[PDB]
Amino acid sequence: VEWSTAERSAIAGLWGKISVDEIGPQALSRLLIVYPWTQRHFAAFGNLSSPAAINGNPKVAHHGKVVMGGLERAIKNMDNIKAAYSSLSVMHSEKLHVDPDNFRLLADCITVCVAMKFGPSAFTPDVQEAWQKFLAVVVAALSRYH
Amino acid sequence: VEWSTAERSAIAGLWGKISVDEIGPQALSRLLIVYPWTQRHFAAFGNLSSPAAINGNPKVAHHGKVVMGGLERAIKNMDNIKAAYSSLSVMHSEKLHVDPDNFRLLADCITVCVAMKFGPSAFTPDVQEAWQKFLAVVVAALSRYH
Amino acid sequence: SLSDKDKDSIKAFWAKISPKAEDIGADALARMLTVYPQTKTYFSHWKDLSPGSAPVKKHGKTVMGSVAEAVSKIDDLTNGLLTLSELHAFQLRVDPANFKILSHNLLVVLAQQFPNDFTPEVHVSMDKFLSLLSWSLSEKYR
Amino acid sequence: SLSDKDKDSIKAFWAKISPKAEDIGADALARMLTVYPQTKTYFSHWKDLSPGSAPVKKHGKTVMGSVAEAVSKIDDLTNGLLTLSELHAFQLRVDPANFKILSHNLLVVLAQQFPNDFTPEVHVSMDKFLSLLSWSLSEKYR
Ligand code: HEM
Ligand code: HEM
Ligand code: HEM
Ligand code: HEM
Repeated sequence: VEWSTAERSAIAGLWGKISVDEIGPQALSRLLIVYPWTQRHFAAFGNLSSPAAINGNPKVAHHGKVVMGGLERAIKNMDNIKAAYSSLSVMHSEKLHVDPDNFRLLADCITVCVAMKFGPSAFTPDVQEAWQKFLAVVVAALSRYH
Repeated sequence: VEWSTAERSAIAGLWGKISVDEIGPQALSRLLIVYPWTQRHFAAFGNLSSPAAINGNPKVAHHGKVVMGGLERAIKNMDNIKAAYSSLSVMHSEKLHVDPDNFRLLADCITVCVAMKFGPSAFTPDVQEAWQKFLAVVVAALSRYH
Repeated sequence: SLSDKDKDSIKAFWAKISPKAEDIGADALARMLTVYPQTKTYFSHWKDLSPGSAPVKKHGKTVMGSVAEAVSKIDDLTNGLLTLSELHAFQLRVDPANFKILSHNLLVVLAQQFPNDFTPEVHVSMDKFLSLLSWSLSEKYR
Repeated sequence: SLSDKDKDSIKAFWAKISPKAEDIGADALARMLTVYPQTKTYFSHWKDLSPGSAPVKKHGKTVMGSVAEAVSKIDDLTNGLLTLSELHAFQLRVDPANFKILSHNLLVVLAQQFPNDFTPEVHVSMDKFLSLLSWSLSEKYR
């Protein structure tokens, strides 16, 4: 995949401002609230019985951080993302059988929480553009390797 | 992708009984009629305006044979399908901007046609399994390559 | 949403199709399980998941008898299906993605067993019918 | 799909946002166009696809205008939207998949603008509103 130097720096400035401790738990909570079938993949977690329980759940939070850590791994390897994710792909394909449409749903909830935090002046169309190309590489790479 | 020999053999043996004339024009027609919006990519083909027009359309028929022609290429290249579909992928997703969901719909139209031709004896769950895996690779390889 | 022309095609097709409805259900469920193994996790508590096994045959007649009622009740799919929305969408938290995998295996099986009758035009109406049913099963998700 | 809580929650939401409806329409539309450049193929007769351009501001205002009508007829979407559905299926023949894309850009912009007010619970109700909206837009395709 080719990045523009505009993309590269857009991605890097945005990631640079993300508080992983904040967005992570928030994005995972929003997926389990907005797409609650997704709770069945995490029923080792608690206590997903209501929005409140989701937001107070330490494993949800921890795991939202761990998701941002998957993203940070794609950040540092932007030219070879597919390879960085190869184990992740196997674990989400061959082991969890997470239907791929879900990775799209999480990426969308991530975007939503980024947008909400940065507002119109920082979450620019051109920034969204490059963020989205990035998440589409990630999702692809998560996402069965044929 | 690694194909068991069970899968290779299930795939070559299915393929070897396909009447491409026949399965081709059926698949595409069924596609244009069951997922009508897809008619938009095929405005070169004329009329189009009803079920009988669609499969009374000589160009549909002829393009359905071309689709089966693409599937063959993948048959002869199943250890490296992506490399084989490289320019197909560019064409469909750089240049026609067909949404990827359409590749699955066509693939599903094909599977129904082939199941209709062959019957239970024939198109056993195991054969469908390896056929499915074949279409899924074809479909991923037709999509934007990252 | 179903037009009056859809109900007719479906009521009609069902009248043709309904003697073999146990086997449509058996064949559909067990092709789902083997062709899309991601679905096997929902039925892990069954003894056997292989095609043709006893739990597969028994559960397929169940799917199809519920599909039977929805056809009987095709003007009011909602009330008709709600029972099953709560089951699937609330209790089992079934991924809505699998609804279309099932309806697809359904179509493949119907066309496989009744090629005669499964015109693209019957197919559009059955497909629409199955999505309505999916949409109806989707109600108690959230 | 829409429940009495979704109705209240989206109606109340509409009243807050919506001074800014045209803003949202142009911010959502222009984002869809650059972020998802495959939706560009439908508007390539315009002058002027970029974020903020006049054709986007003008077409943004319309989109959000018919989403207002849709919210006033929220108990009968199925009626409010059917004419837009004939136009989208039949004269424009928009791939149904694109609707999901606009509606995502639209949740993005709400919420980028009202972070404030876009709880996960409001997000649920808005998102169900807009699948209903796509679902009614799909009525006329086949
Ligand atoms: C952008 C998409 C995603 C990324 C980058 C991501 C990343 C990760 C990471 C880094 C881990 C920890 C791996 C380890 O323990 O070695 C993980 C595990 C996990 N993932 Fe995801 N993930 C994504 C999406 C999803 C989605 C959409 C689901 C389905 C709802 C899901 C379900 C899970 C589950 C259940 C675990 C295991 C939790 C546990 O056993 O402790 N993931 N993922
Ligand atoms: C099963 C997956 C598919 C395969 C194997 C396939 C294969 C092909 C092939 C072999 C060609 C001729 C390309 C050439 O000139 O070398 C073609 C052309 C084309 N394809 Fe597909 N295709 C698939 C799906 C689709 C879908 C879903 C659409 C759009 C709804 C589509 C739209 C087109 C169009 C518009 C052309 C050129 C037609 C013309 O001659 O004007 N294809 N495809
Ligand atoms: C037309 C789409 C579907 C229809 C009509 C349907 C219909 C039915 C009916 C009547 C039942 C009986 C429930 C009971 O009383 O226990 C049922 C149960 C059940 N369904 Fe479905 N169903 C559909 C899709 C699915 C899918 C796509 C899955 C998972 C991939 C699923 C998983 C289950 C499970 C796990 C049960 C409990 C089975 C048992 O414990 O015996 N269903 N369905
Ligand atoms: C919430 C979804 C949508 C709503 C409420 C909506 C509403 C509208 C309205 C109100 C018009 C103008 C009708 C008139 O001229 O009388 C229009 C036109 C149009 N829409 Fe949509 N629309 C939606 C989604 C989409 C999407 C996802 C696409 C494809 C990218 C699309 C493509 C078009 C095009 C090409 C036109 C005609 C613009 C022109 O005059 O050239 N629409 N829509």
